[PDB]
Amino acid sequence: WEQYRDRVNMLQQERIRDSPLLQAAKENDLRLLKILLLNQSCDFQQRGAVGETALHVAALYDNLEAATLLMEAAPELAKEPALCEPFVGQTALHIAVMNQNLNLVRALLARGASVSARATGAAFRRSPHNLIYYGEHPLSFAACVGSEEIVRLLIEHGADIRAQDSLGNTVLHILILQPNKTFACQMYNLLLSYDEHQSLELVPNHQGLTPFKLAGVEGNTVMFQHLMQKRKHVQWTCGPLTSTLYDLTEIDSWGEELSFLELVVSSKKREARQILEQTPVKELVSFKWKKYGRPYFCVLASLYILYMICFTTCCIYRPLKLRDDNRTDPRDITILQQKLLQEAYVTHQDNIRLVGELVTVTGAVIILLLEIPDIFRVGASRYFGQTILGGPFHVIIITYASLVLLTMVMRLTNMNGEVVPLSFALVLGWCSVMYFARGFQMLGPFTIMIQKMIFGDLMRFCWLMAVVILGFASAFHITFQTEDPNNLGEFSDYPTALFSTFELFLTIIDGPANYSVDLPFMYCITYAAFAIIATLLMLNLFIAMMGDTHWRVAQERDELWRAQVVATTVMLERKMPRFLWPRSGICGYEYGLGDRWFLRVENHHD
Amino acid sequence: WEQYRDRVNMLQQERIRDSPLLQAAKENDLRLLKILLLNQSCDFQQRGAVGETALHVAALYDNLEAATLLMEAAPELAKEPALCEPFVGQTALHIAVMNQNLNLVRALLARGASVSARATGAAFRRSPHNLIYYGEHPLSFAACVGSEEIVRLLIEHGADIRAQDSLGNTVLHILILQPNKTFACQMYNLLLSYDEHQSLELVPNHQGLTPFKLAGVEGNTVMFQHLMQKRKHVQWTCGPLTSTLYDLTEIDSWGEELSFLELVVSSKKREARQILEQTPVKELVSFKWKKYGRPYFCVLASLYILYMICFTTCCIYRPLKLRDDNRTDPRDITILQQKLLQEAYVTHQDNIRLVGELVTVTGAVIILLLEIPDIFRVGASRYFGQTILGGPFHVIIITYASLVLLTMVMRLTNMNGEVVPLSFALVLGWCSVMYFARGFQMLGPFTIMIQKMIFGDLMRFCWLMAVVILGFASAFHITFQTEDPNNLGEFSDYPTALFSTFELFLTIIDGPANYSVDLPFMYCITYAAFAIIATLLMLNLFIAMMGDTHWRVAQERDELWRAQVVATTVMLERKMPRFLWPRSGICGYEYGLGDRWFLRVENHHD
Repeated sequence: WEQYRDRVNMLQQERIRDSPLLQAAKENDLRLLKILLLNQSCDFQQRGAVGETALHVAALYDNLEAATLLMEAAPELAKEPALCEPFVGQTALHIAVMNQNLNLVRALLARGASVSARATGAAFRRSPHNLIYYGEHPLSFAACVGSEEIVRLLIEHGADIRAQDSLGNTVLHILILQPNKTFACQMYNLLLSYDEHQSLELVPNHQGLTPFKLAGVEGNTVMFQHLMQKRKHVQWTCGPLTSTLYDLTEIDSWGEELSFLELVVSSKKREARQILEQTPVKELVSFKWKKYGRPYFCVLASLYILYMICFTTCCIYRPLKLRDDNRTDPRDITILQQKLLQEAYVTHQDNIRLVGELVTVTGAVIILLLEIPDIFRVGASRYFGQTILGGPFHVIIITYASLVLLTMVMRLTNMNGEVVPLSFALVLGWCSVMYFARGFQMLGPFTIMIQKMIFGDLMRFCWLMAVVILGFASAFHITFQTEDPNNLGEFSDYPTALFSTFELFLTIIDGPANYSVDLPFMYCITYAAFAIIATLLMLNLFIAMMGDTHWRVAQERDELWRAQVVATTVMLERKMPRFLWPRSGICGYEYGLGDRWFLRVENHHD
Repeated sequence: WEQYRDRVNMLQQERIRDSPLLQAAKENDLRLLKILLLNQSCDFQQRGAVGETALHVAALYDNLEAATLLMEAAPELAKEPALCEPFVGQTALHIAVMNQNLNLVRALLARGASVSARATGAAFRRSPHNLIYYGEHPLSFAACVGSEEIVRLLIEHGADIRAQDSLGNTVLHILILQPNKTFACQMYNLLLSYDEHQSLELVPNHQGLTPFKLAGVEGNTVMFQHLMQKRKHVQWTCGPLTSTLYDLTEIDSWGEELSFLELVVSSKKREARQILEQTPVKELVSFKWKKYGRPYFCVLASLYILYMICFTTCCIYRPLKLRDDNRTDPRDITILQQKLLQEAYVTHQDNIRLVGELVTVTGAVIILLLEIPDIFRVGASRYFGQTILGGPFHVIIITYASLVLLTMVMRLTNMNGEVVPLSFALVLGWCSVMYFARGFQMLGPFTIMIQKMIFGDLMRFCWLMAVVILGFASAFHITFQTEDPNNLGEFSDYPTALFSTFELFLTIIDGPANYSVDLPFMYCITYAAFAIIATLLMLNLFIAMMGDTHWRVAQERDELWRAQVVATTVMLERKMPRFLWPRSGICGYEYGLGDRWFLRVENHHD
């Protein structure tokens, strides 16, 4: 990890400090260099802790004249890379390119340094431990460091551009995998200017992503619009408004299994949703949502509401009979019990319940047929953790389907206790109707606001709350176990004391007071303390901290609902059949444009 | 719609691409133009998909020399417009004017192009599908695009300014129907500078609106104050304060049926209320509200409060008698029932109730006589949807009058059940007293703030709330239908379970707890879940989201109450008689100013 890298760095600094030739290369001592290179017994192949040569130290500290004296002493040090674990293929050319001095790169290419040297060390891998990802080839280093003359010299001296490093990235991918600066689009245009004699824009990496798809995934927009200038054609500019034509070949992705918009909306990066407001993409998903997405989403919302009404109606008319066993017991109220399966289906109302229960089971199966495959098609942590694709609603729909299948199992085999899976399933499936609230502007941001407070402030409230419930429940059970439970039974034993002080933490039930008896005085004292520190502060500070959170994350939920309606549109196609979803855009084969689909917009500027 | 316009645009691009003369006119190929126009067999009358000539393509891509070679080949193409549906009357002069090149307009007016060419196509209509509304005549195009030399050349070569297009708009209306730029007032002054030989400022469009009234409706203020510089006269400027005199002929609109201020306050545009703060209008409506509006509004508020007190007093002393039928039933409490009409009016207190009920019916009739006509005079969606004119208060006053007329019907005919219209009417008519709260500064913005939360955050809360009521009501009825209903009857059957968990969603009633019996444990578990996710988050997140909404829309309600007091002042005149409302302003006939009414203000500058 980082301590190993620190140990490697102090070891290589110690190895440069110990060796006099490496010390003279580091400190640019010219007279000591003439003494050392004049002596023929000096080892020209001295290596550091990482196997670095003297040119690596001479280029690391940007010593031009020490490096040129080293090539005069030993040209064959130019071919030699490093040989240890954090720097497996690092040459002096990588360091000379990365330090941005042109004359040293001219010095190494004058003596024939390797231009296709794949620096496959662990320091150059795309890792969170490494600060930057500059690729492995010196062409990728020169493209990422932002020197046009160095990359022009490298292409003039070789540097085959179609070179894939570890993770399969070419130089356009690694230029996209950068913090956005001024010269990144200029370097992209310069590297595609040298593409002239399957192009550079169509080769994928090891994830199967084109540079257009990688720019869609990683969330950069200034590279995305620079890419889309080259894929657009301005039709006319009559007056203030102009009509222009965008190509949706690499945006819609009709024929491919993995599409561009699905890679955008199912991304861990926050900025990828900012691609959904870009100048082809916003009106493409707006057309796809207003004509096709919202009516089909309303149809499936109405069908899910009717199915939930059917399951509720089958729940309420449950087969119950009189209790054959006698009670003969105070504190025991049970007058009805579950029917066995033999007399559960004997009447016409029981037959209506049977066909409704078969409808409920058929609905559970058709839930499980179209939702179990994309547990496995996309990642399961990606499927459940994303609030854009509807993760928590997916896991409670899966839980509801499993619970009603367990209800089927406990109905087919005579097992008492159908109350508890019907209770969990009938809470969860009805609370899963809020998944269909994302298709409406008034209901969507409120629903993801409720999700952001379930996964946010309510967890940190309920931890300290449950601390307060445990302490005051225990104190209330101490103060009331010397007491008659028939006069005040809120704290009769410890589970109902826990549940009771959880009940009056929120002030749902009243304070326990009986004025016909004499309560203990320290019930009054620790209940006054419970009134002060628990239901006066915490129940009001929860409202305050929600009000403080709401204005901060209101812009985030307002920009995330418009990202999750795109995920709803992307989900709705490829699952509904293709005859219900015609291909979006204008077909260019009818107008002789060469089998491409286009989208046309008017924009009114000035 | 937009797909038809896209199909038309790709069709005309295909037609320009296929035809070689149109292709050479588009790409300015001069040598191919000399080849084509040198050949006499080439069709000079070639038309595109929209019937566009070669001059339309030559002016669309701003090709001057291609256009002049086309007039050298064919002058008669200058007279020819288009002939299809989206461009019915578009000539090359409209495109040449809209592209803002003067020499091409000089070229077409050198060969005698039609200056009064009415471009009556669907692309030039004022529609939400079209991005801009530049009118139909080339004079309107030159006025809206902002070229003084082009509109001067058009007036020098004809261009009768009193020309009305579809919707009846002249060039001043279409200049007003613009986003506000710098040169709009300059173009207005230039076009009224050419009005010298019923003027341009007095001609109406097809809605009956003058350009002053259209500027009042559409919400532009920089055009409005530029209009009011020409209708004002500065009396004196002694010292820092100056006294000036504004003319209220076109502002007050005494003689006309539709007035200016009513068109301002009953407008769909948001910016029209910003005309109510302008330098004649604010002090005009302030004088009209402070001297006449507020005392008459307080008189009608006191009369409505006394009428509501009379209806309440007639409600409370309702004729009730002892029940002739015996109860003989547990769970049935009814000891009084409605009297029949024969013994309802027999005593002196019944006679006082009879004259009070006649006062109530007379009040309902005089509500319906002055409120049913302006359901139809203005639009009904305009009357009910506007929060400025008092829409929801109008619909609940109409509902209260209909319900008390239904009470009169169900009293005159012996029909049991006067409870249902008296309950709805006595809620609604008392809640309609807040319509008179708009006349006070302390109560007005609060009243429209309550309206903004009725139509705002409470709908989106109550949808997901009713989802929670349905799910937890159904789960509570599962957990308590195996139970004795005499021990805990909140969830005895499904309607009272729905009403009960709606009652303790809000924590009005206590939690159902009986410590002398053993409640089910899954009642405790799903009630702990109902305590966590429904009355701890939602009832606190609702206060949080009102606190987030309030500071955002506080400026909007503060600027909208001062717009709705103007609508109250406009409503109060024309309904109260003319002897109670003298004409506002200073009469110029007494001082010999020529039968106009004026308003005088001092303003203190520097």
